[PDB]
Amino acid sequence: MEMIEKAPTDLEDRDKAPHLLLLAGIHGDEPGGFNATNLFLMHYSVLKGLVEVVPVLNKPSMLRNHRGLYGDMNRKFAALDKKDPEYPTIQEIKSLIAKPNIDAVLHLHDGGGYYRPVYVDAMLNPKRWGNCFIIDQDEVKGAKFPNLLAFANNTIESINAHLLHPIEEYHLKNTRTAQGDTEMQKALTFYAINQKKSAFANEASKELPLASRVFYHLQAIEGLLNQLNIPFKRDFELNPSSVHALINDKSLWAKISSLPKIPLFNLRPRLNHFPLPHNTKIPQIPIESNAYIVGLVKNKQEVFLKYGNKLMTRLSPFYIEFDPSLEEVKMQIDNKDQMVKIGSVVEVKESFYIHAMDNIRANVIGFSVKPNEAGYTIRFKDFQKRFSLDKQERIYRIEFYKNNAFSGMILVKFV
Ligand SMILES: N[C@H](CCC[C@H](N)C(=O)O)C(=O)O
Ligand SMILES: [Zn+2]
Ligand SMILES: [Zn+2]
Ligand SMILES: [Zn+2]
Ligand SMILES: [Zn+2]
Repeated sequence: MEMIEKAPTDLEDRDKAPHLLLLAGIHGDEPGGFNATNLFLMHYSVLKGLVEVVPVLNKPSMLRNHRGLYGDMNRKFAALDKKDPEYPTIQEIKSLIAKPNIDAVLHLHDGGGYYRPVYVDAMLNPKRWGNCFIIDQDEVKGAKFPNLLAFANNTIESINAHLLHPIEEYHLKNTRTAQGDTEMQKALTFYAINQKKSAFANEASKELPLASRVFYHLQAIEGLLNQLNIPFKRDFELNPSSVHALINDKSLWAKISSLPKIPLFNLRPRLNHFPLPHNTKIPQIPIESNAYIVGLVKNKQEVFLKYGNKLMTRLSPFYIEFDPSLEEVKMQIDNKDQMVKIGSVVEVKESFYIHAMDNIRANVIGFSVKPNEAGYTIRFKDFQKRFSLDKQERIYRIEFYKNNAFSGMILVKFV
């Protein structure tokens, strides 16, 4: 996991309001939480103070849509064997929580049903955790903001001013953890209370569609930020339609290794003969995105590209040495010569032509005449469209080889 800071543009403004640590994704099958932290990171600005964000605590489990591959990570904050696979991660998390710079902690979850204080039915009862705002105790002496109960009551009131359906009404849950809630005594927020941080958990119901879960998580975040007097902005209107559009953001991309950025959405469901660097374990292959919850994971003979719990495409890998010597290629684009950098996307209105290179072979994927296809003037009508990266059939791979090594890729997009 990674921690990402959301700070004011002026460094000196960091100490002028409180500091929140915002965490989600300790359970890998709770996408409301880690899509909310993602959207917070992408679309909000913190104007004074600081919000530190760990958008997904348990990324290996998120990648396999799993509650916890190594067990429940949210029961590992008390006793823990040093040989537990997550022991180092727990120590990193405790370190972040217990830093003197942190004042408050907000931990996001998705939970089944809808909590009610007395039993109604199977979906609505006190054993359920959905749509409630949780504290371990009413007060934490020594904290900058000791009145957890007041903060919670006000945060709940804020959320409840924006209910989508009345059944979704938020309720307070005080677990009184120090008084023998054996389970909660091993969880993250109790650890935070014991470091004299004001700590809260927000749980959105799993009965809700993802965009509604994320809506309630953002409402909780905004409610707590208002209580803390951490000033913020966001670049969208907070409603489920907007949230849906921002999760399904067609501007999202992924850059795998030194390859060109590819769009996250509307990829073909399988990409064949996809070059990946050899002798590299999948978790160590670099992958960048403008989102914060994107990754690669092995599944049988494929490598999945994941956006949270969403499967964006199935890579059928071609493991090969990535020779980094080739920096750029001379291409004619729409009659005009230019030096195109390896790893870029070039837009094409009409045509292109790759100038031949002594020791480099070009394969235009979807075009045919160990193919060498430099020296051909290529138009959209020359492509077999099923080789496109995208469902829209506009984006094609050009792969370069200095045999038997991969020298890089350029994408052409027909516009
Ligand atoms: N349903 C959650 C409750 C966690 C509440 C609080 N102790 C926290 O850590 O977030 C769980 O069983 O993990
Ligand atoms: Zn935005
Ligand atoms: Zn959870
Ligand atoms: Zn409001
Ligand atoms: Zn040149």
